[PDB]
Amino acid sequence: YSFKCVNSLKEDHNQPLFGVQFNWHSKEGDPLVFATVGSNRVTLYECHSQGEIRLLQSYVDADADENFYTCAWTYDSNTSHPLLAVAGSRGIIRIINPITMQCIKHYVGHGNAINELKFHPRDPNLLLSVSKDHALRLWNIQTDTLVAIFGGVEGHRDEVLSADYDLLGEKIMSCGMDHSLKLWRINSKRMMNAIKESYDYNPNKTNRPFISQKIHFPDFSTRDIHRNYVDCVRWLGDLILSKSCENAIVCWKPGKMEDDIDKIKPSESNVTILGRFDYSQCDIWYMRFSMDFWQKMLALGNQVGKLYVWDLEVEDPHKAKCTTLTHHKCGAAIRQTSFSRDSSILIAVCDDASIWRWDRL
Ligand SMILES: Cc1cc(-c2cnc(NCc3c(F)ccc4c3CCO4)n3cc(C#N)nc23)n(C)n1
Ligand code: NA
Ligand code: NA
Repeated sequence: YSFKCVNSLKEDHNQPLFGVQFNWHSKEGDPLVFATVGSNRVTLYECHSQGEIRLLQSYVDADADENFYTCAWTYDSNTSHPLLAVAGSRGIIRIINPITMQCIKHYVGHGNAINELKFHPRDPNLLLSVSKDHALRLWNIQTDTLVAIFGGVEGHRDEVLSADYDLLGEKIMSCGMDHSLKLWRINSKRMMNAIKESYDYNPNKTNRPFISQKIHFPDFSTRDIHRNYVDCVRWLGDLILSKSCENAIVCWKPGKMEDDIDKIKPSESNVTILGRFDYSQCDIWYMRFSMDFWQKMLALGNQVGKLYVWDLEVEDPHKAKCTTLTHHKCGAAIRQTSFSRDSSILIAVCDDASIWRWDRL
């Protein structure tokens, strides 16, 4: 069963769609749902049979000058109800109730735009934001606390564009405009204690403010993978996938070939390149690749509407199998893609506000 294009639509604001995410927490027996973000809007859609994309409801920011760049799903840890976090150029994180599209609460702190949001893979309350102000921030949305800020002179020296947690949420890799990729361990004694204290914090029961950690030294750093802005990074096991605007996703690891990622010291000067997935016409800034839930597949769109999909179910990264998907009516730049949890549907969103649905048939 290969992917076939079954439907498309266009949002009425005619501005770029910069983010799309399926809700991988959608419940058994419920339709698949994805969110899109662009302009000052967040919109939810349901996937139905015969390729139908059913429009539900939007959240529209009161600031006409807001531009949402990113969204991420989680759930309420006490009720299991789904939640959607969104953020963009205003640097405000909004937690949206996707049922009613009400803004439930918001967080301010970043000195500028937020370029990506990610939830911890094991803890639905821990939200990571990366910002134009050169820092990452880790929030606890259960107690509304800023747990840690990752920055300083040895942190990123320009806008941070992307970050990703590893499998267990023990470490973060970040990347951005300074061409660098940086590792931040969050399973240190200091960070585990900070997370524990954030859960114990209730401003109604104490006089102290909550103290955020300032983490000023990454556990690894390299500028030897890309030669331009690094705008997307993801873990693949202990390996890293990252891209710039140089028509390539590089698969690499810190240290030499046989170096364990958890033995890597901050002074480590070597990296190892395990493969590189080349493609065409994707040389503009701000284009994201995505993986499915099981990390069997990788997808990326290019600036003229072509989709590349790599099968990662092979013995080594450089053996990945590529397929391409095109439609004669899809010619705008694809900023982000999202697989449904089972990988039966792939959605792409574009600079002309169009949405493209591909079904595995
Ligand atoms: C034509 C155009 C493009 C953008 C734009 C998009 N996305 C971001 N950040 C989000 C992001 C990212 F960090 C890395 C990869 C990526 C995404 C969205 C799609 O893949 N942007 C940050 C600034 C600034 N300053 N501009 C943008 N605009 C406003 N207009
Ligand atoms: Na249509
Ligand atoms: Na108090």
